[PDB]
Amino acid sequence: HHHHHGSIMKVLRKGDRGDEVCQLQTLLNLCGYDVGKPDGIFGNNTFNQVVKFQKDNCLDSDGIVGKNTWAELFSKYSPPIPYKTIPMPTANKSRAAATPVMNAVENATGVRSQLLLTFASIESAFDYEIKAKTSSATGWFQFLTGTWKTMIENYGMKYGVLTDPTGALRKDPRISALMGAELIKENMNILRPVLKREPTDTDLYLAHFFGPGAARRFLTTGQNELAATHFPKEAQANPSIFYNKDGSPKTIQEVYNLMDGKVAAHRK
Ligand SMILES: CC(=O)N[C@@H]1[C@@H](O)[C@H](O[C@@H]2O[C@H](CO)[C@@H](O[C@@H]3O[C@H](CO)[C@@H](O[C@@H]4O[C@H](CO)[C@@H](O)[C@H](O)[C@H]4NC(C)=O)[C@H](O)[C@H]3NC(C)=O)[C@H](O)[C@H]2NC(C)=O)[C@@H](CO)O[C@H]1O
Ligand code: NI
Repeated sequence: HHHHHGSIMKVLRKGDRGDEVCQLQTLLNLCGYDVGKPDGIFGNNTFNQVVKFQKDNCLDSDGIVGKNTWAELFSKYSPPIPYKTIPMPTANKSRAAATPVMNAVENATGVRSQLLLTFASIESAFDYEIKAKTSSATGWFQFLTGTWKTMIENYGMKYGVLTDPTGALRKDPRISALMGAELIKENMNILRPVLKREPTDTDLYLAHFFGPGAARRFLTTGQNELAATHFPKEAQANPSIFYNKDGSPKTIQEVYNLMDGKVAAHRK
């Protein structure tokens, strides 16, 4: 039930801090119990609201959030942007069919449709049902199974999606775009501070493909430097882009231009 999901949630209590407290705080708000802006610190305000929430619902009201309380939150919260508001595309594997979808996600998330259209194009040639034969990667945004979960747990409620054990929602174009936009926003906030410029589609794609931490180090690591030297992991994992045909290591500049090149093929 919602009980099994609440069952795997972290058992919280006053004093705790992190993503869980933040999710707790948000659900509280979305349930009518305001605890102010979600800051990730389980303090007094959150504690009181929890107790009161537990009392209003006949739950062991000691202030501790366990299976039953999580279950009650997933049941009473009201999504501020239910995903059904985002239309399904009238066809899979179709750029023209995904546009209206991306336009809706732009209005809902802020992220520009063109950027969304590019990503979907470079990741699944618009097949929102595709599953990479090489890894977890699935759907329009080729979400891995891991990051998808973390994405669904911190933003799902925002669009009315609590759990997705199978991670099967990645096959849903709507929720894929929504989560895609949220990931892009996360990443465009990590980058602008370091890149004295608005992160570009390629900057952003680099974070999407290699992760933000690495993209960060990379977008700031000396043009003529030997990438493989600074990104052994990625180089080993994607030698085709980090190594020349003869096996010599490419420079940072070359790798960048190759990537920008791959992105350049799915733009407007
Ligand atoms: C070998 C190969 O080519 N495989 C491809 C996959 O790698 C690729 O999937 C993407 O893979 C990267 C790295 O494996 C992965 O990166 C993770 O990204 C998340 C979020 O961007 C990072 O977590 C964030 O970290 C910051 C701090 O740096 C936090 O502030 C933020 O809150 C965190 N948010 C989340 C979501 O947790 C991870 O640190 C980072 N991990 C690593 C090791 O770098 C991407 O998430 C994967 N992208 C997707 C869409 O799944 C896949 C798709 O492009 O294609 C494969 O072929
Ligand atoms: Ni409980």
